[PDB]
Amino acid sequence: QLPRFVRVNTLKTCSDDVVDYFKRQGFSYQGRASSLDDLRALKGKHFLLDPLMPELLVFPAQTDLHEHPLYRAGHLILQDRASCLPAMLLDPPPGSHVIDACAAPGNKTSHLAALLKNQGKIFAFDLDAKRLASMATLLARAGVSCCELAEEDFLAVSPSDPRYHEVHYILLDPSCSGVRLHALAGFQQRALCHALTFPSLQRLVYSTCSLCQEENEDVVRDALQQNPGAFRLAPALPAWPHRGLSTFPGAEHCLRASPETTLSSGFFVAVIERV
Ligand SMILES: C[S@@+](CC[C@H](N)C(=O)[O-])C[C@H]1O[C@@H](n2cnc3c(N)ncnc32)[C@H](O)[C@@H]1O
Repeated sequence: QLPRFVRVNTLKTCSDDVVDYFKRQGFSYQGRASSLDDLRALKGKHFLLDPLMPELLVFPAQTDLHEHPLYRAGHLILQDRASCLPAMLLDPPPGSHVIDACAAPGNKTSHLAALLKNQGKIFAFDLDAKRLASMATLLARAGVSCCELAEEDFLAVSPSDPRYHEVHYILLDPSCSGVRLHALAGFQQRALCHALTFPSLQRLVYSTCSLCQEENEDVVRDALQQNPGAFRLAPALPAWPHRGLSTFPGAEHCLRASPETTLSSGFFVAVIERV
């Protein structure tokens, strides 16, 4: 199956320290991968850094770290390779205000917090109590202190609420396919259009783990047609070769992902910026 991807949580440690710990357990550090073939070749107790994703270590498919001392300590966060894209691309600076619109169980929220260096605010929302409970555990384990978490419908969050007036960055990572399809795409469109109405918004990242154009390029296309000229697609990570389907002008600025092409979950990401 796929290699195991583990994000070094910079809130609590650094890559040098994690590497040294694993070395002392008899793992052999291979540096940074030159290519995906390097990751595909991973075996035994070799490990390396992802060829593109900062702070992302990669281990052979048959290694479990859920019980590792560094997992307990919140030094490692087990996060699919493509799941690391949205916060990295959003790139909010320390001190900024961010909304994580569909946040639980908090993997991307924890990544945002690391990028913020726990400075600023992440207003996170979700409706699922069980996933919210998992999120509380993850956030605390990872040492996140900048998140205000609410059990709320994102569509009920008012863009004119004074609490969100300095929000410049939004991460929108809504539920997606699995043939529940038209309803899912409906929520995705509603949520994206809603997010784009936030008064001070500068950059938004939209992501799914779907392969379906209806949930991906079509949603972005339709949202951009809401207020033509207000927002544009930004040209995301050129070194990532799997792009959005060429279904509208600029769509190739989005990213796609799959086990076979990118050693990750099926995934889609669009970087949307204010004009
Ligand atoms: C793909 S998961 C998000 C994963 C999360 N971003 C992470 O990185 O771990 C989608 C989430 O959307 C939540 N959700 C569904 N409808 C919502 C709504 N109306 N408002 C806020 N969250 C919602 C679901 O409960 C689910 O937790």
